[PDB]
Amino acid sequence: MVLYFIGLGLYDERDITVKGLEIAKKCDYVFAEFYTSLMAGTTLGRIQKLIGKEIRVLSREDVELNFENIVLPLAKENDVAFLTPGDPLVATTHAELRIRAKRAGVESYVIHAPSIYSAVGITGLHIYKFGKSATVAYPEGNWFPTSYYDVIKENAERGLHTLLFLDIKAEKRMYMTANEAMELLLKVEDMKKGGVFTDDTLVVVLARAGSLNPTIRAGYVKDLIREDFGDPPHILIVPGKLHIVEAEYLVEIAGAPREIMRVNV
Amino acid sequence: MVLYFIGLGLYDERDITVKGLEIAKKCDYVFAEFYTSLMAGTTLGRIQKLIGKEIRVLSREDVELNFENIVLPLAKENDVAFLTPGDPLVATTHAELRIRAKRAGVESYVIHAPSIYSAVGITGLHIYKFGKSATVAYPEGNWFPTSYYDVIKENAERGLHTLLFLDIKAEKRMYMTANEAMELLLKVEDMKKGGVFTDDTLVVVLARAGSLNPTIRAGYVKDLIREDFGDPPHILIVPGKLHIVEAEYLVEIAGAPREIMRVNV
Ligand SMILES: Nc1ncnc2c1ncn2[C@@H]1O[C@H](CSCC[C@H](N)C(=O)O)[C@@H](O)[C@H]1O
Repeated sequence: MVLYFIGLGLYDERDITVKGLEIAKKCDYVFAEFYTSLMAGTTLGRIQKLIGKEIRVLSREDVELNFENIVLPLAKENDVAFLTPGDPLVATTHAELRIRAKRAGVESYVIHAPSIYSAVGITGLHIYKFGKSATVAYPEGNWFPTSYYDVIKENAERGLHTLLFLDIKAEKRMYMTANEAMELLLKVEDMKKGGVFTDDTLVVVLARAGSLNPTIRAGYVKDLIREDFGDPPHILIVPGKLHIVEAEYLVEIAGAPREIMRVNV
Repeated sequence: MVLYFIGLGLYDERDITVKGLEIAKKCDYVFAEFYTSLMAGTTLGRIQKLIGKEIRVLSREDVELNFENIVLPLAKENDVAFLTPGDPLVATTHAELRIRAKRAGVESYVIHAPSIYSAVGITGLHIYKFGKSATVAYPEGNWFPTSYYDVIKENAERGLHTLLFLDIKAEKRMYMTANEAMELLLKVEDMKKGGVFTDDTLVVVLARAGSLNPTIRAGYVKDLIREDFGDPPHILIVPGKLHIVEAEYLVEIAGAPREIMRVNV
């Protein structure tokens, strides 16, 4: 009679919380989705071994189209867990699943875990200064989405930082790199010419948040556009005007050039 | 000879990640601070029992003035951990402590935990739509803080959600409620006359996120201002323009007035 939405956290199988792990272990059935994002530092097998339960993976169609036929039925007579990378309900589509549960007569609870949305605190940038967030999507065919460029522009002119989630083709396990993201933004800039993203723009790259050894690098696009930030996943941030304390952390911890202390503060 | 910043999470001792617990258990010395937030579902004793180590609790003065004299000296010959509620680098000034660690020649690592900043996803409001954040601070003497009001205005004008962290006085044992926050905002409104926060404003309250049964309520200020949301900590949110799916969730899960679903596009 209970469905548990449990977050797996940022990177590997140990990023789930003690609460989530223990609840997952006592569940009769465990489902999981790996389409909103992936857990790059581990494998389904390693997660299954930690939880000590078989994990049935569900595709985007399984959930969006058949959540009430695959998950809820069992939840009606058993304790069921639904695992998701990161923190449940950060991904926009998760929320409505709780409504489906309610209508099915199923009780649901949320077990939180770290999300990249909050983990960016490790960049040294103040969390309150982050504005609207956006996702950089790979252009396809004649489709060239550019709304993320506008998000940066609007946040930046208000002195706010912009968190850019990078595209991920979940099925193919293909991650957009921060390099690809910078190349795309420079291309959008050349088209809109809004003076929003250029070779002189300061950016921050966070790779493998959650890992003990994430890559945290800050610098100008001209210098970072071809730098190796390591294995995925990558997150790109275009900060707004910096507080001196943010700048000092970027220089000391993220290898930023001293120049940011006079150009971006 | 390392220093670990480890988050304990939102509500109880089980909100720590397995990774954080594993590492904490093996450290030689374990320190912690409990003034940046409130974990309403546990106690020092339960946390100590979980990690199997004595926890040296530090005050704001101990940390801000003497972190390098109390914690770092030990980190040079031992594995040391510094615990904090939620995520150690969200809505705190602890990031600067990593610079202090560097200066002392001490390598530091960060272990994330569930944060209220991302936990707000449980309100059903799309995370990417949250704009700049702010803190509603208790007025003191003849000083009456009002910066948070201007944040709401700026975000609302862009159709963005505003997360309002509520003040805390750990040593005084004072935890600002959503009610008190609303009372304060109404007073700022009467003063600035911006039409930003009134009795007809729709707001959302999230209390004790992390618990299995947090209090999630949405409605107009006039109806919620004197409602009992339970024990602290509390967080207040002033939504921007709602998507229909957000409204649906607030109505079905947070008990908001069914009328909000009739959005005015
Ligand atoms: N479980 C919880 N429920 C509701 N609000 C919470 C909360 N935990 C923290 N807050 C809110 O955030 C304030 C502390 S700000 C420090 C936040 C912490 N680093 C984190 O990552 O969560 C509190 O005064 C309260 O307004």
